[PDB]
Amino acid sequence: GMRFGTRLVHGGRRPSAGTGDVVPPIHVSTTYERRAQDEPRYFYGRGENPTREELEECLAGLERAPFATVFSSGQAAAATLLSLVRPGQCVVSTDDVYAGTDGLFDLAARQGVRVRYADLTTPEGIAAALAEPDLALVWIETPTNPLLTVVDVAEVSRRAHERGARVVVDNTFASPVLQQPLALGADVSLYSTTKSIAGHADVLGGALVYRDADLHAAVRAYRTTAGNVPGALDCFLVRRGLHTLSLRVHRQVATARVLVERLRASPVVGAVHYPGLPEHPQHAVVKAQMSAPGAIVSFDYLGGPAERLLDRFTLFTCGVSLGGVHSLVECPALMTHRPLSAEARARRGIGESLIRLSVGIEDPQDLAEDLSRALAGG
Amino acid sequence: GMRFGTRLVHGGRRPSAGTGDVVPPIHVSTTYERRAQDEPRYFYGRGENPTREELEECLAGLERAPFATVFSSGQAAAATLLSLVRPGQCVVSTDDVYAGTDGLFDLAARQGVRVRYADLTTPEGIAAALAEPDLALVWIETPTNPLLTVVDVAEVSRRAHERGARVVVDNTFASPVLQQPLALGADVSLYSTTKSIAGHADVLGGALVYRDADLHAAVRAYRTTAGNVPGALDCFLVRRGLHTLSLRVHRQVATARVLVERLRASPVVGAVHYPGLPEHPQHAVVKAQMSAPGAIVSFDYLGGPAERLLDRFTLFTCGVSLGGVHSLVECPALMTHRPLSAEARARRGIGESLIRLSVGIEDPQDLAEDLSRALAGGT
Amino acid sequence: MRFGTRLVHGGRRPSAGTGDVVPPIHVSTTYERRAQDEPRYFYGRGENPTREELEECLAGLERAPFATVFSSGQAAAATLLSLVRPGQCVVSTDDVYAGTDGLFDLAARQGVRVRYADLTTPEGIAAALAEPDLALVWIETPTNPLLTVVDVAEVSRRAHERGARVVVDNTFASPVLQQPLALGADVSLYSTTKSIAGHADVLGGALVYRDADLHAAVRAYRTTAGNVPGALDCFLVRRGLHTLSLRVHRQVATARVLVERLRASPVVGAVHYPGLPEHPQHAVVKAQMSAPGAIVSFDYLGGPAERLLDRFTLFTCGVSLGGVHSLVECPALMTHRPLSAEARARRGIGESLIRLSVGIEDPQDLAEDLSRALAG
Amino acid sequence: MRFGTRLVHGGRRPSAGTGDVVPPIHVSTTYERRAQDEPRYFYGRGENPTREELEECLAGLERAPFATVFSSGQAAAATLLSLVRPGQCVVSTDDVYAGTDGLFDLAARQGVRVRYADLTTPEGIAAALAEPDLALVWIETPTNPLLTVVDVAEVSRRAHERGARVVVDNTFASPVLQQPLALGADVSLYSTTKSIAGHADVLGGALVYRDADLHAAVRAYRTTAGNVPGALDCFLVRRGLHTLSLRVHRQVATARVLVERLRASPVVGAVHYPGLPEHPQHAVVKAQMSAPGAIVSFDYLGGPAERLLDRFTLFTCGVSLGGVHSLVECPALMTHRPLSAEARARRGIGESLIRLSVGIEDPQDLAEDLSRALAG
Ligand SMILES: [Cl-]
Ligand SMILES: [Cl-]
Ligand SMILES: [Cl-]
Ligand SMILES: [Cl-]
Ligand SMILES: [Cl-]
Ligand SMILES: [Cl-]
Ligand SMILES: [Cl-]
Repeated sequence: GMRFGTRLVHGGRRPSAGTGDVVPPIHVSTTYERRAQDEPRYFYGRGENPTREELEECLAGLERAPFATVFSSGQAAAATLLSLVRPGQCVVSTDDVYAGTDGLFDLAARQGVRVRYADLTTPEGIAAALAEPDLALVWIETPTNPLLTVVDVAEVSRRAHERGARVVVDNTFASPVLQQPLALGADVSLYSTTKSIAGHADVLGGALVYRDADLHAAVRAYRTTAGNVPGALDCFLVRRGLHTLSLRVHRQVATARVLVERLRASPVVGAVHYPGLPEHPQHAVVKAQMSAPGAIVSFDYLGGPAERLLDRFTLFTCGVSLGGVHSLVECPALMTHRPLSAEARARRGIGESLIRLSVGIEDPQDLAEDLSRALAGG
Repeated sequence: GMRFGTRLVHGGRRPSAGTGDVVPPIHVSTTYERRAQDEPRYFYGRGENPTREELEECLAGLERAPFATVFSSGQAAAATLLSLVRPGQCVVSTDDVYAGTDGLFDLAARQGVRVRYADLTTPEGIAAALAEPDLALVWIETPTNPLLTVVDVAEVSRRAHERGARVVVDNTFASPVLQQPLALGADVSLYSTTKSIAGHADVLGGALVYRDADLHAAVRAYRTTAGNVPGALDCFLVRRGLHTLSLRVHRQVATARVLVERLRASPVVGAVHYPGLPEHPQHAVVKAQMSAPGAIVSFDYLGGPAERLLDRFTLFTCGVSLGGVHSLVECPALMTHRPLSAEARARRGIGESLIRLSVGIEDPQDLAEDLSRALAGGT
Repeated sequence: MRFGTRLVHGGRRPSAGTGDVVPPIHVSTTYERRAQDEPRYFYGRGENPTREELEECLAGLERAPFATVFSSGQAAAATLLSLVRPGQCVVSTDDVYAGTDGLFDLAARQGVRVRYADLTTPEGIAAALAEPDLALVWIETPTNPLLTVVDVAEVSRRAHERGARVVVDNTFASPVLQQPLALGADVSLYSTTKSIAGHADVLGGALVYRDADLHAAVRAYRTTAGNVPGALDCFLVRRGLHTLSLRVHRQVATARVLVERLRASPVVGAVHYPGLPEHPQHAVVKAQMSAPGAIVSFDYLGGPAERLLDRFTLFTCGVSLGGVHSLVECPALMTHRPLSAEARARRGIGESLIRLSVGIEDPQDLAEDLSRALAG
Repeated sequence: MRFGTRLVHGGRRPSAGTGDVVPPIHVSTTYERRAQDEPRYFYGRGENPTREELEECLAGLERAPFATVFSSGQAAAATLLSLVRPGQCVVSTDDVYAGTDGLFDLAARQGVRVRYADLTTPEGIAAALAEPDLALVWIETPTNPLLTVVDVAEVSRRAHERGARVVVDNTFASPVLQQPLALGADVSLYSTTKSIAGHADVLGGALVYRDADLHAAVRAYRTTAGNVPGALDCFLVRRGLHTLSLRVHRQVATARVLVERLRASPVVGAVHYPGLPEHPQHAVVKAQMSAPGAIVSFDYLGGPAERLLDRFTLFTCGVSLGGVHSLVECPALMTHRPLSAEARARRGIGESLIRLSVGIEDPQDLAEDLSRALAG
């Protein structure tokens, strides 16, 4: 009955009969006495854990959904979902998804799984990719990175379900604060909670959030058997960062808008990429599906080698991951997109001077000034 | 350089050669080997710990100050500062300061320290209480709880420093987001970091932030000898919550204002105390000395017994403590100020029907709606 | 510096500058590149110094060049299984751990061939390793809950003549009692959740091995599957490890005490414990195990199993094993209530079989609890 | 009930719902009162179930009705001392811990008299309680660094003749070895930082005692001065506690081996150890506790102590003690350093006196490190 953001603080809190703890106590026990228990359902830590369940309930609540399942990492959430794709079945996706994600395509490719890449930023190449024989899953990551292009979740989901296939959105980029894939018509939202949700760069995690109860059983059976389960202490940490998730996200957003305007005024900056610009080729889709433009910005550096620019920052940290409280900068060409080749990256239209910013919660004008000195050099 | 809303993130965050950790590691070791450093400075966890030291630089950094020292609790921070008042010396304070402080004041009185309570809102009552012989320490807590009256730190410090007295401000209530005691002319800011600084209701800590190097030495020697140090994991949790202190406080303040409006609108609400109201009894001081007027609210409930009001809240948690992520309601006559003396209450202000809100970060409209329908009960 | 010293200083990977004796806990998911010279710390799923110290410690215990830890024992097993391709054979035992068999099932449902075998006789082992396309031989020894014991050296020699990797699930024994690599295996598999962490407060897995190309494949899978343990999780396992040898020998010594009172009891029939003389594989236990472990099983003759379980006041009724708190369970109700009663009678698992997991409590108190509980 | 079951289960809970064997970690500072029947929990500094669990466990180790834990040993000590009123005297062991003398100087500053005594002779124990208004008799045993011992029962006999309070700082022996309350003292003081927690990764203190009015005052003090430990820290101490007995048993057995090694080295003079016949209270040693401990001191004869300290390659060069990692220190140069030159030698402390704190590493490993060190 209550509202998001109240959900962030109390959503799947708990209550704690016995003592009245407001913050639920941390359940580290691997084992349980089955005689105390007036109705046995906590057996063993890999299967059942109170702290882990609270995090799950919280996450499910953020999306008005019946089920969530958390994992040791974002990659483990993806690996679990992908595991359900059978040989002689087909995962429609895109040549531009996350590199770890593409690795789970690689591994899947050897279990009779056909990976059909095609384009989903248009209607046109949606229908063909969808008419693929034996197609089981459609895999959308939106916005994409580092190009910050998007995919119309509702329309892709309309055309996919027409074929009784499953649609997952990797929603890590935007967080549930900004984008609600299940609301848009997707069947699953996938998160690396390592980013935004936990939000302090001090714990690894993944989550799936969904409604299908058949899917719920297959997912929990896999997690229990594969054992890709997170620790209780790490569920505590992810749960902790959640309270401030929307406060952090909109601080991150506001600063992003600032830096984009700083960027658009630099003589040594070419293209600036940001889902919320009026020039963005899919501005109608961003406005239709995202509540705000996000914490990530990309741009073409013109003032010389990216490698030299990277060092000049004296506030942004250079490094990988995103969404953390500390602002980060990277050159995908040198870092995140290193494993792809240039003509690859070039097909992608990822130049070697593409710079990516992940915006933290520091003072906006502090971040703007570090960016400007860095660009200016000297 | 760096503004406050950046120092929260990067204060106390020197890197770490070899590995490059963005978040510094948690130093749990109580124990050190000589030969691993090049001169001897880490001998033992009680005296020295990098994680504790990192939190300290951050806290000091929030007030543009040389030193900070953190503690096992706000009470411990208070006990430490108080320990530096010798037998025969007089502490001037108020009869409405936090009890934990006064309980501590009682402890001092039995060692030969004498204690004097004082209204610190009037030129005379300030100028008189600051004529207390052998004055050594002026203990200012502003806003005072639960009534949210306010004391002019600059003025009171512009007269204590004439008597040869050190001034502390328990700045727990406002946090260094909203009030800057050292800038206002005080010598020490005291914090329970247990409240808004840690801010997630999952760790205790205190802090003292100051400038006097002579004081720094005395403060560390006591913490070392008394042993009231926080643990590493706890310093980590305090340090972690502090990242979002600015974002949290401003949300908390934004909602407090909404609740204050809801309160003012209600026919079963009498007095409303809030430092931001055009008729707060110290609006000019609040105007000049804080940047926003805080996220605690108090009010007289007219609709029946206070207990019955408390049960009717479905989102507000009933508990003592304040400033954490979860909104809390209490009745000082039943929760905090409870054990008092029913004749005395009327002097200090604390009424039967007095209710105190500590505003969190849930949706302002959710909290407002919970409040409005506790106020409507009558069974 | 020897083996009890391995537990304390194993990988106690230094603290340049501050001098910390206990290494600080590295929780950062990420790393400033610039902050290291030749940057090789990038992202926590791939790199983490706390995890590395634990792995280095664990490998140290078997004098192995490598180790990799995991979010759970299941994850360790799943990683090793992932290297077997469809059509290839994994040879093992019907009475392997139910988590493992689920993983066999997953793999079987991918086309990998899982072949179960008797692995305790000469005939039975040739009738195992003869399968064509044999890439993996999976030994759990001792096997739980009947405490049978497979000859690791002999099975390893035979498996290797067809080029098959041999893994030993050494969770039951721990590396203080049994060393699979020294015995001939290629991989030691662990649920550190059990006796290794020792305190029943953290789930973890590990693999310990000696081949560098195996190493690369294991790390590539862990990075991609993302079945990595947490920083704080690793700290708890590491901290547990320090006392592993002390705890293990306390548990074994108490196990031996409990075995005699059991065999003395008129409401107890058969008793299982690898260290008894009449154990059909008694030569093998001697040769390959420095002590016979701290797991005990027995046939209970004196009333329904559920009532026996209800009479303990020191032992706890639950699962996992190897921890400091002693546990009891009844396989037919708890490890295998979900079995065909049919497949129960022939696994040698009676409806009244009781398993003890011995902790570190006073042996007198545990013996008293057991005795009054047996109510003989 | 015997002395190792209480380490595991003392203060350990069911979870009237979930059944957690290891009780969950209560990090909350605040408590939704509205539920709790007749209210127990109001605020963290005053109440916390995790903290209480540790207290029940510690009290159980000496079957005392009460225990209170603190941020540190100093804090436990500071609390006990605050109860002494201005103008009263504390009789104490003159080679007490400096931190205690630091607190002693606080009470020296805060009105109290600090008066040490030879606590080892009748012809001076009596003339120590001769002090007017004797509040506290403060014993630490064995002492540092010469390991002299004080007869707890005898000193208590005459201290109680005056109606005073007797505390024993019992950190050194731990409750595994020595039981001050059983011996006749009123309070046991611990630095749980040392062998109790046991792994050098948490600070802590404890008081264990039996009188309800001391209990009220101790708790009133802790709540007010706020020297409270965190919930996670209490978790670490409690977790380390499980193995305290196994660890102490181990450290003692190794200490004895080291003592034999030392006695045979031509560069060793006097050796101090509570378990040698030559120790002047070796008789009292035998009386008042079960195994002579994990601390050993000796005069190095090869010149400056730094010569020796620098040669160890397993022993860690630094302070604290009782932990899993063996430590070596030099008191004249570290713990006992800053005492000048016209002093120190009354505490019998020479400039090549060496103190070992024995961890759990392999004994022949520790024995070998000490050998090369001694024989550069
Ligand atoms: Cl929208
Ligand atoms: Cl008094
Ligand atoms: Cl001053
Ligand atoms: Cl191999
Ligand atoms: Cl089960
Ligand atoms: Cl007493
Ligand atoms: Cl004895």
